[PDB]
Amino acid sequence: VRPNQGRNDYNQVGGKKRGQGVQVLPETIRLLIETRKAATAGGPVGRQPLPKATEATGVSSWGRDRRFPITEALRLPTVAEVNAPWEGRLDKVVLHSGDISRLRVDATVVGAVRSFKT
Amino acid sequence: IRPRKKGMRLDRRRSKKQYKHGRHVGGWNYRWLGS
Amino acid sequence: AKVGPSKGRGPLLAKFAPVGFKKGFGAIGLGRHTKKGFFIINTMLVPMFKVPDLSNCKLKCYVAPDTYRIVQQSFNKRE
Amino acid sequence: NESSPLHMGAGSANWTAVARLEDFTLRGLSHPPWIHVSSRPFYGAGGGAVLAACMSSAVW
Amino acid sequence: RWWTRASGMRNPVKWTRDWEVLNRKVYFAFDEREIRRSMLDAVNAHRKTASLFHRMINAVPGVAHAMSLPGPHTFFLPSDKACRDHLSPDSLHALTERVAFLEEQQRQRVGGTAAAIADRVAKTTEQLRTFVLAHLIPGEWRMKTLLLACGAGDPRRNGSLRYQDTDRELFAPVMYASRLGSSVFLLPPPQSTDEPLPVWVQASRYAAFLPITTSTNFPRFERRSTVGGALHLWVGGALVTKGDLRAHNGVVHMIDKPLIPVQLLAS
Amino acid sequence: MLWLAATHRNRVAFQLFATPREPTASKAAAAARAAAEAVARSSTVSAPFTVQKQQRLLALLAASSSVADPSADLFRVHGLPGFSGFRPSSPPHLSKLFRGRVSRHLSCRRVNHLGRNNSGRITVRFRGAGHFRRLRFVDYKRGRKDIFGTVLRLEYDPNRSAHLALLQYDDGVLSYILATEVTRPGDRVVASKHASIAPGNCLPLGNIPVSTIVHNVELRPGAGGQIVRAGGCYATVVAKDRHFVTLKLSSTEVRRFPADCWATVGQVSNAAHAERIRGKAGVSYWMGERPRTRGKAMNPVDHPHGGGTGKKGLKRPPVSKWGILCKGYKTRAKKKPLGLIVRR
Amino acid sequence: NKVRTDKKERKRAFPQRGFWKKQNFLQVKNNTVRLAFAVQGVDLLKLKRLRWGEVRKGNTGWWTDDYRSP
Amino acid sequence: GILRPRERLLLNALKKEADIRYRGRRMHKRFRSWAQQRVRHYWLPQKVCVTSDPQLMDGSYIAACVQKAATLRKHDLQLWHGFSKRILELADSLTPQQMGYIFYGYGKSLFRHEELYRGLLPFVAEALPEFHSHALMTVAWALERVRVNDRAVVAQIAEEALAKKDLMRPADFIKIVNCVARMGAAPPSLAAALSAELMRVLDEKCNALLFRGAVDHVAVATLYSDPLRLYLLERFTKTAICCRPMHYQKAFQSAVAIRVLHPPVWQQLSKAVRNFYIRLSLRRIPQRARRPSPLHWDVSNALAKLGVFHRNTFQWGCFWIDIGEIDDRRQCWFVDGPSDFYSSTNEYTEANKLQHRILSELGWNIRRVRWNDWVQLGTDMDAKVEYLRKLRERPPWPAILTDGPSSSRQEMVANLRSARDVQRALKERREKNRQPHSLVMNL
RNA sequence: UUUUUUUUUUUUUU
RNA sequence: UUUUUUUUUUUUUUUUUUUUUUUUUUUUUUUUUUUUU
RNA sequence: UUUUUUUUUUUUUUUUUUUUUUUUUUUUU
RNA sequence: UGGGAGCGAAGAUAAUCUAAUAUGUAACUCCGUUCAUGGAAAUCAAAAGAGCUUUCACUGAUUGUAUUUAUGAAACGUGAAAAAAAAAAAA
RNA sequence: AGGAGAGCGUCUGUUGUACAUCAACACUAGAUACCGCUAAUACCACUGUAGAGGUAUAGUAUAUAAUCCCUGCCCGGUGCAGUAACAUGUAAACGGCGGCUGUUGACGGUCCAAAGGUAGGAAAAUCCUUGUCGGGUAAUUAUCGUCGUGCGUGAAAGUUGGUCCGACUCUUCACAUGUCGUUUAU
RNA sequence: UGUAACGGUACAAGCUGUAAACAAAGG
RNA sequence: UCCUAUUUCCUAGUACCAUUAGUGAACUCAUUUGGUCUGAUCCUAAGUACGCAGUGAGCUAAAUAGAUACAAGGAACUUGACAAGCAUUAC
RNA sequence: AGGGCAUGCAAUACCAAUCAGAUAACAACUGAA
RNA sequence: CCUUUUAAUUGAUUAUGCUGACUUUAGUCCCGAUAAACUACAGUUCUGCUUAAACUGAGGAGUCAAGUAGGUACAAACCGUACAAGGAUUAAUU
Repeated sequence: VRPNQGRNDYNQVGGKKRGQGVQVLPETIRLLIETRKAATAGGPVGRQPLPKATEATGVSSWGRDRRFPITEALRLPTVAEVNAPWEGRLDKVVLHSGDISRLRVDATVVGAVRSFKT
Repeated sequence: IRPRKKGMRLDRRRSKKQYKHGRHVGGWNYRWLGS
Repeated sequence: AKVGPSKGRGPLLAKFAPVGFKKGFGAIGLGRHTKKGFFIINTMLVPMFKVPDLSNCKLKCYVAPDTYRIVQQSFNKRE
Repeated sequence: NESSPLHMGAGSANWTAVARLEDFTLRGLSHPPWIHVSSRPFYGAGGGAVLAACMSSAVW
Repeated sequence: RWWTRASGMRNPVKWTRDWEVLNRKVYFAFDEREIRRSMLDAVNAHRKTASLFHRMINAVPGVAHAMSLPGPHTFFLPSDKACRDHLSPDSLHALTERVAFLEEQQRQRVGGTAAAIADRVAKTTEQLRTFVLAHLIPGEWRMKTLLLACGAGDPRRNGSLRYQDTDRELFAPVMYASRLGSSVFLLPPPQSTDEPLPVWVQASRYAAFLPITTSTNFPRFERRSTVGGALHLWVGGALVTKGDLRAHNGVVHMIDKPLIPVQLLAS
Repeated sequence: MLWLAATHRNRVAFQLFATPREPTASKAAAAARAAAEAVARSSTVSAPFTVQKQQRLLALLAASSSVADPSADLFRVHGLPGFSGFRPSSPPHLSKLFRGRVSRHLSCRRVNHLGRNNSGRITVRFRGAGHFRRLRFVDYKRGRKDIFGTVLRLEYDPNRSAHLALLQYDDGVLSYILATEVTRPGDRVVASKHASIAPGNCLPLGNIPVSTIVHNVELRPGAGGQIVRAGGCYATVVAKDRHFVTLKLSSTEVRRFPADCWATVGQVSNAAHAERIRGKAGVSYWMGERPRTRGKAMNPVDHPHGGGTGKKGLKRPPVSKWGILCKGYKTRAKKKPLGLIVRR
Repeated sequence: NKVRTDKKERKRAFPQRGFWKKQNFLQVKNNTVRLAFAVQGVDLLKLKRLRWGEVRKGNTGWWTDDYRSP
Repeated sequence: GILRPRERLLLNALKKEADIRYRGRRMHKRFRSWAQQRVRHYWLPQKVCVTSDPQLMDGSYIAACVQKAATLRKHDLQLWHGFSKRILELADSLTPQQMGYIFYGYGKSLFRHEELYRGLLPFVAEALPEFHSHALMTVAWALERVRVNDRAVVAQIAEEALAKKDLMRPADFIKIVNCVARMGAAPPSLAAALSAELMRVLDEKCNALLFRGAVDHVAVATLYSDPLRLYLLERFTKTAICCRPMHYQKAFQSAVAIRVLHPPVWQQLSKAVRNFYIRLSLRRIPQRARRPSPLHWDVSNALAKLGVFHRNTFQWGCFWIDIGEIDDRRQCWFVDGPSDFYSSTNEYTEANKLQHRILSELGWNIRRVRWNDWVQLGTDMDAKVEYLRKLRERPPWPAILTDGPSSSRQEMVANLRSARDVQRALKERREKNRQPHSLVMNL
């Protein structure tokens, strides 16, 4: 039987090694999800007379509700402004880190296939 | 030390006992560098 | 002591020990152990040796002795 | 009195000695003692640029 | 990571070298070996092979209880193939219909027609029990036991089984250029039959080619079954393909022909 | 073997093992009632199973029942020379017991302590390591209510002085039970309050008639027989109460038990276990015994008896190794209040 | 031991009469070496026996000089 | 504890038996090794679903799917045909990389479907300039495996390979050459250029491991010039150690064919070189297990009924013979099949023609039996016997093998379908005769 | 005491 | 009778697990869905 | 042929040792 | 570190033995030393009066505990060194 | 390490000793005492473990020694059991068991006590280092048989012992023999 | 911080850390 | 067309570490020629169709430790039958 | 200090109930430092 | 030099005293079971023991110690020796 006996950790029921293929019940999952969901329950505040800018120029946007935000191209900083100190050339170039799709621009360059099939 | 005896003892480096003396080649009064 | 590093024996090694002692000399892994004693080797973990072309190289290991004087003479011109 | 390197290494080795309620202040040839040994001396008339003094406090 | 880890070929343990003592362990490890599994276990293991039999055993009561006794027994398990190729279509269909009828009766239980059903089941159960039990033979009879019994080991009776040769010039012309240009043994009667069972042996086709690839020391003289082995055992004119299925209750042999009693045999 | 949380229990909220088969519990209740009524219809015997009746049945069973007169010549392995003298007592087809191996799924390895506690010191003196043994899974609780079970064979228990029986239910589940002196391979048993008064049958104390031989009596409701399990032991019914049953044990002790508890009818098997005579110390050596050294042949420091020489005599009472008397000295807590004990 | 660490110097203290000579084994070993060189065709014994400044081409010796009077 | 004397003996004997048994197992195990290698520098990072909607799939998706299916050996008709159908629709939006993958998958799977090859070939032909080493190799490799000769495209492939020699891989270059030689689409000039480039490739960027792959008897005697022949033969000797039976066989075959066809070149070799080959033949070369085909068996039965003794299968030095007569060993028959001819045609393959000519040179009375001619006979034995008898009385085949008449996919399909039922009816009739059916139960 | 494409997982057994 | 082995893995059976998966090495063979048996 | 790795079986760690260096956008060629 | 906290026996003296001294000493664990410890009166004194805490000298080997062997920097008081009640309602 | 008489005696097995040179321990067997489950008992971290995953044909403690043999009297006495809320029961538990005097003496007087050595063995693992008589020898006090006084032992304290058995003392018979008077040669 | 192992140096009670006894010249 | 179905399968150049393959107790110990001799197995052997191993010289003193052969007597020796002897002799 | 500086001393403590280890689901579960 | 001072622990044949050297006993004691031959015209010395086969398609049937003990010029030195694929298809070259 070896002298391993007497220790409280001897033949312990349930372990890290023992349990390697066991998953938590959906109850826990549901609970957690719900808990997280129910953290920002409240009424509206502020003012929203006019709809949020979510469409291209010209075309109006009142009925088309969009859950996702849209970023403006004309509002981004330039490379020169970025690299400027504290107090063609790089005066009209912007290097953006984001979703191209979700960008309001005049034109977008896309790489299509030879057959031009989507 | 036997297996049974060794299974119920901790390491000496786990305690502060190693920083409570001044034994050195010079003598019994050791001063740490940059003291 | 009869047994141990006390007579110029040095640290224990595979050679000087019973069968079963696991001790290498430093290497790089190239696979993994299966559940039956086999070993699947992977070619992905092998290092790559990069060497430029040496078919036409004018340079040599050493420098001609006459170089010293020529280099020196250039200094005096700057004076 | 038999010779057993397994026994020897399992009861009297570097990792087995640390678990011993002994006087570690004594110097040990083949052991990890805890006695301080005063290090490298002061500097004479050599190059000041090549005098080593620290490592674990300076590694970067 | 211990004193010694060598295994397999490099066995640290020391074993006896004496051939005399070694010759005694083989007997104990082969003849006096113990088995935990029963006859039924063995039978079931080959359920795929003998589905008919496997189903009849578990369908008709009585046979299951009979084939679980502590006394030694010998059993024969005919193959589905054998049954199929031996039995006529009408007999095979009739047998399968009655087996299915009994299975349906048991399924109905677990789940003048009433009077007629009792008579039909009573007659069919007895017929199938009689059919089934015919194979069972008291006592333990091994393949070697039978072989030896048949005079396979007697030098005075091995004349037609030891010396065998064939035309080597026709099968190995390159290696031969100069040539170019038994008794019946009676077994105890079955449980449900009084008639004995004759058993004999025969020489295989393969046996007539050993000298071409083996060292022979013969003295101076003056369809074919595809099953392997030098010798073929015929138990009542049924060939045995497999045997020596030792168990806790006895032995099981697979035969290539279903044994049918005279009581069931037609005129 | 099992964990403390898995083995330790004070309070029990159940006295039966239910295995419903219908889709709905409403149908299962009706099925259980139907099964109970079916067992009640079959039950026919209600007289007490007395010693005299036991005797009379044993005489019939062991006088004329056993007659086969078989052809043992063919029941043997042909062509097996066997050992050079070593032969079994009897063949497997004529032995009392089963000539085989215990079930693999109904047994486990035995942990030998050698009479040593956790501290590692010797606690129990004269404790050896004999032949290897396997722990048996004996079903002490008759949870299976309203169901019949037939006996297949009888097994040997090295750990017990009595024989076992391989019980098989109609559903085909195998289980071990404590056998009896009457029970033979083929006999059927059932556990239910509506069952008849027959050997093997398990019924409540209250339902059990007066002056009835019983065994495997449980202490608490649905706990298992603990008071009588050994071979040749049995208890008797003396009196009866609305909530208590008076029982006479094997030690001539009168005690009251709950009316709710279960009990078996009959006598434990292997009644003649106390008749064997060991011919040599080899039997004790194999059984797992060790030599016993008397204290008389010890030093004074080792044993009080040491040094002092003397025969039977009458002056100085003997003293054990522990410094405690061992002749007529009661060992029981006087403060411990007597419970259901009537007459001690 | 080559390291000279064991108690093998104890017996040597006492005087002795003589010691074994593994001539049988040594002879065999020498013979095997001789054979291994002979198959190639070089004489080892000859070279191990010739006088310091002595020249003897082939299988020749004192005997050779006998008949070679001229 | 302690054990019974009886049990002790049995346990010890059992234990001993175990040892004996274990000793007795590793006998034939010679070539095994605990260590092994697995190729992993080809799988894609992206995850796909084979069981997905083909419509939602794209070129990239489909390409991945095809290869994953092949690797997992998920041979499903229902699955593969949907892939083919979607591929046909998306044929106009396939990258060279994707195409190659598709091809590799198909080839590895051995999915015999000409309808897709024929449709994907033209698009490959247009994208040849943008093709790469891997794509180029996979195309040809797949084509070769599926046995669909295309001299119009295969040649172009080779030419593009030669153009991109500076960027190609030695292995792919070698495989291209091999494929080309087997398909027989290289004119003399192309052959010459290929040979010249191959020699430099082999001598500059080839090792022991890579060199072995350049050994091919069919290629050697039909593509390779004398200067490359000699170098190949000489380097094989040196690189023989690091070889396999598969390469050994090929080498031997090469030697034999060279000797038989090109005496001059053979004599031009050195003594040492010659000795190698001389000694090689004496060694026992392992071979895979072989057995007669159903066609083979039918032919053999007809022949035996005609009353002629012969053999089923046997080896003759370096070449296998279908049928060999015992009365006249000189005689030999060969049973062809669909695989013996190119897809939709009856043209013999280069290996078949080379083996025919080598034996004809060596003096073997060689006869050939086709399958499309045979099938027509149906399940009649007298017609087959007469068919065989009429052939026997006629002279043997010429040294130089010729091709058969024209054919078509339609005809091929028809023939196949027809034969399908014959092979089943004959089996049923054969199997039924074995059943005695004598036993009659009263019941 | 596990033998040749790697993992997870269920019953029986010479 | 002093009442004796089984888990990793192999084989068989039962299946809706998974590139954590078998050469892009090679041979042989009449051959395989839906609107050719 | 062993050792290595799963199980027996144990951080009952054999100092300067390992399939073990930060844990997959890997540029599939 | 003979500093502080927990626990803490014996050899020895009493010419053996109990208390007692040794000694709250030795071993074990912990704090880590003037940037510490301590502390600004419900104290001491007695019929006057001193005025947080801390070091040295004398009073004094006096008083007291013990006894067969010892132990005891006692309290008030005097001299001297160093001197310290509170920065303060917020912005 | 053989033939025969006789004393002692469960060995096989473990080991060098409780005096005078000649031992112990263990054991087949029987018998007594405690204990009804969270058992008794043991270790002595105390809601623990062993006992035991057992259940009065079970567990543990003490003493004796063959499978059988007939196996004596005594509770005044320490202790335990019981309770008049200090009778009575336990000797197979617990120390042991005798004076004067009268006729070889069945018998008679008297003192004391709970009871007053039973039978058997008996010159002894005990008194005495020569008790009477018989067997052996040219001599026997050594030793066997026997008598039962000379002193004395003493019954589940283990006495006696039929048959069988023997690395246990002793008597006695037979072969060879430098043990020998008494010593030689290689 | 203090030390042990391996490697180099001239194999060493020193030095040293595969860059293992030095960069000294940024127009 | 009378086979138990006429169901393609040699073998991918291969990570790190251990190793003196034979006789011999080769282990603690040490008065250590490693290896011969001292005991059972492993070879159907006229001892294996030549295998392993073998260390200064001289000399009639006596005594001691042993071997072989002793006339007649045969326990007269010794506390004791300790020791020694018998167990091979026409072939 | 221009540059470089393998490996070992078992390290989430530049923080935080205690009790094995890469520092342990409650409870079982206990403690002079 | 004289004179004053010195807490130097300041004084030797001996505690079988501690640490070393060197005499006497004292050219005393101690020496392991079996050797011989290598010539002046050919050859096989005696003895003890008896697992001494190295491809036959099969890794010689195992473990452990030696902290590398049968390599090497009549060397206790220096210098070497551990290949699981057996590299010499080295059947050729000269």
